[PDB]
Amino acid sequence: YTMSLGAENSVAYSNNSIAIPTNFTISVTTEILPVSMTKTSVDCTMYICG
Amino acid sequence: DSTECSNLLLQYGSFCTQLNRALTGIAVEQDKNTQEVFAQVKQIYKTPPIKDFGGFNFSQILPDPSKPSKRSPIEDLLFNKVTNGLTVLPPLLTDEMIAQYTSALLAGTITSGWTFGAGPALQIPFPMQMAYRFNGIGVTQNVLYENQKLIANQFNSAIGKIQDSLSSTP
Amino acid sequence: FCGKGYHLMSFPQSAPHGVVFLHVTYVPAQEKNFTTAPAICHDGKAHFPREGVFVSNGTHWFVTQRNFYEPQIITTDNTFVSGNCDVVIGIVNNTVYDP
Amino acid sequence: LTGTGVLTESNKKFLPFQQFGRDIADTTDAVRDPQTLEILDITPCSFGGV
Amino acid sequence: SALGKLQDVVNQNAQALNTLVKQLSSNFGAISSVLNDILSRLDPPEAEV
Ligand SMILES: *[C@@H]1O[C@H](CO)[C@@H](O[C@@H]2O[C@H](CO)[C@@H](O)[C@H](O)[C@H]2NC(C)=O)[C@H](O)[C@H]1NC(C)=O
Ligand SMILES: *[C@@H]1O[C@H](CO)[C@@H](O[C@@H]2O[C@H](CO)[C@@H](O)[C@H](O)[C@H]2NC(C)=O)[C@H](O)[C@H]1NC(C)=O
Ligand SMILES: *[C@@H]1O[C@H](CO)[C@@H](O[C@@H]2O[C@H](CO)[C@@H](O)[C@H](O)[C@H]2NC(C)=O)[C@H](O)[C@H]1NC(C)=O
Ligand SMILES: *[C@@H]1O[C@H](CO)[C@@H](O[C@@H]2O[C@H](CO)[C@@H](O)[C@H](O)[C@H]2NC(C)=O)[C@H](O)[C@H]1NC(C)=O
Ligand SMILES: *[C@@H]1O[C@H](CO)[C@@H](O[C@@H]2O[C@H](CO)[C@@H](O)[C@H](O)[C@H]2NC(C)=O)[C@H](O)[C@H]1NC(C)=O
Ligand SMILES: *[C@@H]1O[C@H](CO)[C@@H](O)[C@H](O)[C@H]1NC(C)=O
Ligand SMILES: *[C@@H]1O[C@H](CO)[C@@H](O)[C@H](O)[C@H]1NC(C)=O
Repeated sequence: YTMSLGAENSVAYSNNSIAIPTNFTISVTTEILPVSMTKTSVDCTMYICG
Repeated sequence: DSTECSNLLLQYGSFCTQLNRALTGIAVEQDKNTQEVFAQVKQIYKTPPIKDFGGFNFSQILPDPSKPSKRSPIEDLLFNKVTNGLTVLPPLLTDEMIAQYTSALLAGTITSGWTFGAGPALQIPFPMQMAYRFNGIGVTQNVLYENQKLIANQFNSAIGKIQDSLSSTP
Repeated sequence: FCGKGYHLMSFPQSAPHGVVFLHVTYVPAQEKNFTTAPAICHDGKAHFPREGVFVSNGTHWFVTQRNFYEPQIITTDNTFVSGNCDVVIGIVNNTVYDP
Repeated sequence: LTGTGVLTESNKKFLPFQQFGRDIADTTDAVRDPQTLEILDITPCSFGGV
Repeated sequence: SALGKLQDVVNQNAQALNTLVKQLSSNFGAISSVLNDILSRLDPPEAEV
């Protein structure tokens, strides 16, 4: 299929109307970031020649 | 298509697999880059059909309905100004969908301020949004309201100068 | 930068060769339409909110903070005066209470 | 077949036909000794970085 | 698949090590990939090659 980009939302814009929140949600989200790798060392002489 | 060459190439092992895997990683990284840049909203916003924004003109940055590519005049000018086992994989997002993402971002930031980037899109008049931005840089709302015609004229003139400068600089 | 929504605070958690951030953010919810104006015209003077925004539920005008609906009476304590009513486009007529 | 290592007892159930064993690198890791038909494991001698 | 970003780094490093170990099994045009076989089969003028 041809993928959809999003649900379609039409913002009710007019020149004298505003939307004010009357409530709130405390939302906790995760963000995973890599920091380091495995520290690998290779003996070049032993790898090539043993 | 030389079979003797491939029989000799099998002596070197999995070099070809490493080159293909590195190129595959680059190829999926490009789509990930486009996804991180443009797909920052999961709601496709549209501007209202009446472009009454208190004198502010966004026609050079909003999509042109007369064009089949649904691009803005600035985006149309930008797309006009850019000109053996090898294959070119197409990008996952087409230029029409990237333009649709930018149109949704423009509609969100015009009709709803910065509210759509932090939650639900809360509508606000554009001369009020501008006043909020004025208060963000430490200038009182009255300054924006009293001089709203001059600020709208300056904004429209600067947007036109942007289009002229892009069209006049190679 | 620190999660989706208005960022409040964050918590770090260790992970194998990585870090996990628990971003605690504030998301607005249950929004309601209101009729808004840039300024209030009273006694030939234009009144603008000091920190909030003028809203109307249909008959009465209030001032509320922008990220949460908390209507308060439009007074001189929460508004400031700049100019007359002839300049601001969309100014409406409402009384401004004096404590 | 030449190499260096420590020859130790093993618990690898070789099938009768099977004589030696190979690791991912294709270096011999176990061998069946002639004359006595026993199965000797080949473990590389201790090494590391100074 | 929540922790895929760290597991991707772990898999890439392990796969690079596995490829580097696997490359010892290739002879690269020589008669054998084992050095002891070449040193036990050939005189040093051709074992050098
Ligand atoms: C604020 O008012 C507008 C218009 O009165 C509402 O927008 C309408 O919402 C309904 C229900 O989703 C749709 O069927 C209409 O097409 C919308 N009209 C327009 C012009 O967008 C909006 O939902 C109201 N907002 C709130 C929070 O009640
Ligand atoms: C604001 O939202 C919270 C939930 O996010 C509402 O709290 C709920 O209220 C209903 C009915 O009173 C209860 O059945 C739920 O158990 C409540 N949930 C929680 C988590 O407490 C709250 O009522 C809303 N307030 C307003 C003014 O709309
Ligand atoms: C917004 O800007 C556009 C372009 O800057 C205006 O469109 C021009 O309108 C005049 C007169 O109507 C024409 O002579 C030009 O040819 C138009 N230019 C283009 C590129 O279409 C438009 O009038 C402005 N105002 C509104 C409300 O859209
Ligand atoms: C807008 O809000 C005001 C204040 O909350 C409302 O005025 C009150 O309405 C209740 C219900 O009829 C009365 O009991 C109070 O005496 C009113 N107070 C005042 C000071 O008049 C008003 O009704 C609201 N309007 C709408 C359309 O919701
Ligand atoms: C808001 O109030 C002002 C002043 O009370 C009104 O302006 C007056 O309007 C009448 C009739 O339109 C004129 O005869 C007066 O000369 C005006 N006075 C001034 C000082 O301008 C204005 O009409 C009111 N607006 C609304 C929407 O009620
Ligand atoms: C808003 O638009 C209406 C017409 O739809 C107009 O009567 C009114 O004056 C406008 N207000 C502002 C502040 O532009
Ligand atoms: C000699 O080797 C054979 C295997 O080829 C074995 O059966 C036999 O027992 C061995 N004899 C001696 C004396 O080691």
